[PDB]
Order: sequence, then structure tokens, then C-alpha cells
Amino acid sequence: NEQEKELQRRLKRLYPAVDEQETPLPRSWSPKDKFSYIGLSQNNLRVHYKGHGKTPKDAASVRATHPIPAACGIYYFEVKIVSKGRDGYMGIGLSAQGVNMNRLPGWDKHSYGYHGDDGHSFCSSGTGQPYGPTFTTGDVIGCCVNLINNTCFYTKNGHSLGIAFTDLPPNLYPTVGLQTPGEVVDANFGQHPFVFDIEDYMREWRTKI
Amino acid sequence: NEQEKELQRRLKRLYPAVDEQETPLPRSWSPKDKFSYIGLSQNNLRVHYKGHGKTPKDAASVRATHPIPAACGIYYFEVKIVSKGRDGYMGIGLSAQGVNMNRLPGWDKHSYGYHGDDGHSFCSSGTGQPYGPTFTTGDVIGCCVNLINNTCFYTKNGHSLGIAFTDLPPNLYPTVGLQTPGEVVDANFGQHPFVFDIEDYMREWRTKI
Amino acid sequence: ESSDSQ
Amino acid sequence: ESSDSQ
Ligand SMILES: [Cl-]
Ligand SMILES: [Cl-]
Repeated sequence: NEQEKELQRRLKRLYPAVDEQETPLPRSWSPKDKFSYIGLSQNNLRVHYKGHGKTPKDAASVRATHPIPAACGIYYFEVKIVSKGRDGYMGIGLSAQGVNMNRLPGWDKHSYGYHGDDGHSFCSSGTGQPYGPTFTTGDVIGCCVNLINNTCFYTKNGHSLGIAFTDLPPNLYPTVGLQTPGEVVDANFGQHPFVFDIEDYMREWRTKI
Repeated sequence: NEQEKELQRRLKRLYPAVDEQETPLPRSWSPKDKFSYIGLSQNNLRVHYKGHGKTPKDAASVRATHPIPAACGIYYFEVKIVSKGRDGYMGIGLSAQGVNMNRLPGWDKHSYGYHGDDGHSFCSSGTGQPYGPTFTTGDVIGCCVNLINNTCFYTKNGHSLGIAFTDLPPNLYPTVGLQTPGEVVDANFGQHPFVFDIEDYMREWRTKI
Repeated sequence: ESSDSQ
Repeated sequence: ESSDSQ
């Protein structure tokens, strides 16, 4: 209950205009809205690959409990790479409701992903573009969404990686995708301080406009 | 450091109008502005009584490194009672520069205190008024100062205790006073989340006016 | 005590 | 892979 208190306070301070009785915020991963090769633990914050990992389509995604409400203005979550597992084919991003979960985020239409093995961004296309560094065990990857201008940038270990996507649809869900055994990542939807100084970013952006 | 990163963010968040280049905020206890019976440890956040507790006046106070700047609007710090020691003659409050430190806060002119053994508030007088509960080992006592209307309330374990003082002078220093051996208390000047929801209180007050 | 004077 | 194709 002290965890829940800190979460509540952080959501309130980052998203002052959001009334969760109207738009609940994503606070964990959805046990229903995930592929079968995904397992959850640690109050549904920890994600692990539990497929045998030798099919032609091993990829598996999970969406958070709720889409990001526009009233956030700017939204932020971070994912810690607990374990890169076998190959570290891990994607972090966003997807609309109902998008195929037997995939890494960004492969399908209305899905957006930044993958750790190649550092590429994936924007509704199975073919990535060079975007950022690779990432692996120990790294923290952040995903910042601007609901006002429909753009998204990622961060690595506290550092912005520049805009990755524009023309984002509304009502996107935080999403992670894993593909190989041993892959384990943790979501911070606000339960903990962020590595990236998101408050400072939000301050500067509201200044810039 | 990670401790100092969290401190900086919390000060920026609670006191957005404060430019510490103009008015540095109190961040620890002063090693120079204390009575000899006070010892400091843990980056000058931990206070312990180190006099022999058998003299006519054993009372000993310490002031933070800086006074509270007006640009805070509302200022908050919390003190955790690690050990009540022998008698738990511990006072928490505020005092002006140069006030005598062979005292508990509030006994002297321009000094304000809330004492754990009797629950009593002390407003520039050696005789207290009934104000709040006693406090002891394990409790967290907060002191909220309003630089706009010059009033102060205390909190215990997250609960407001109502206004204790009015007509506060400017440039007050957070102050702790101890009197008997074994007394140990820790300041939180922002290094850690507060038990009291100070952000919510600040939000409620700025709407109320 | 907490009083300035016993 | 991270590519759709292998
Ligand atoms: Cl925060
Ligand atoms: Cl805070």
C-alpha cells in the first residue's frame, strides 16, 4: 500500500488534468490482452517470454491495461531490461487495441516499436529504420508520447534519442514484445522515479510552445 | 550521485519559483550552527545527542544550513524520530539566525517548537500550550511553513495537526533540539518522499485562495 | 523536560 | 529476428 501511494502521487503530479474515473491510466500489463507466449509477475509489471522459442513465429506482445488518455498531454513510461535472454529480440513501444499480439511492436499497422537487437524503429512495417543504439540487460528504455502533436521519442538510460515517430493515432497502449527464451523486462508506469528527467522535459516543452 | 539527483528533482518540483543561486535551500544540518552537545552523521541529516545528560541545561539545538526563502510560498520538511533515547525531550521547529542553541526550539524569542514528550507547542516562551499528541520512536513529524501568511502547522505520520503558530518572522531556519542521551532524529529536507502528502496540500491551498 | 525549567 | 522476416 506504500507502493500504491507513491504511484498515485506520481500519476497525479505528472498528469494533473487526468481524472482516472473518466480515463483510467495504464498501471500494469494486462493479463487478458497478451499473447500466450507472454508470462506476467510482480503485480503484472514484470514480463517474461515463456514460449519454447523454436516456431517460425515466436514473437509475442502484451499491452497495458488501458490506452493513454489525451488529457495527459505528454505521457511517459520506462522499461528496464532485466534480462536480454537468448537473443534480446525485444521491442518497446505502442499499439492500438486489437493489434495482432503474435508480433513485435511496430511490425503491424497501428503498432510502433523500438527494438534492442538492432536499435531500429518500426512504424507499421516489418522493415525497420536506423534510429538508436541497441539495448540489452541493465538498460532502461523510456517511451515519451505527446498527445498534443502525436509524436513519440524514446530514451536510453536517461538520455533522449530524438523523435522516432510522427502521425500517431490516438488511444495507443504501452506495449512490449519479446521473442526468445530468458527475455525479461519490467515496466515502470509510474511506480518508481524515472531515470529520464521527465518533469524537466515537460517543463521545457510547455515553455517552448 | 543518485541521492542528490532525487533531491534536486524534488526541490525543483516542490519549489518551482526558487532559484537556489539566489536563495539556496536548506539541504542538511549545519556543522557550524549547532550546540556542542549535538553530533551529526549520515551526510549531516542524522542528529544525535552527545552530551552527558546531567547538567542544569542539557538542551542542544541545531539549525539547517540556510533559512527558508520566501519564494517557496509553502515550505515543508519532516523529521523522523529514530530513537527517543532516555526521556525523548525532543523539539522540532524553526528559529531565527543567532538564537541561543543551548535550548530546545521555541523556548527563546524568535524560536518555535513542537515537543515530543508533552505534545506541546512553544512560541518564544518556556511554557508550552497544549497543541498535539506526544511523539516518540518511529514517528515522523512534519513542519509546514507558509511564507505568504506567516503561519505554520505540524504533521504526525502523515496527518495534519492544525496551525500551531502565526505571526512568524521571515528567514526562519529548520531547527531540531535534543536534550537526553540516546536521542536520535533524521531530517528529510527533500531527500525522500514525504509521509505527508505535501503536494496535495499545496494544490488544495492555492485553489482555496 | 520540554519546559525550559524544572 | 527484430525484422519480421528471418
Ligand atoms: Cl516523479
Ligand atoms: Cl515529492
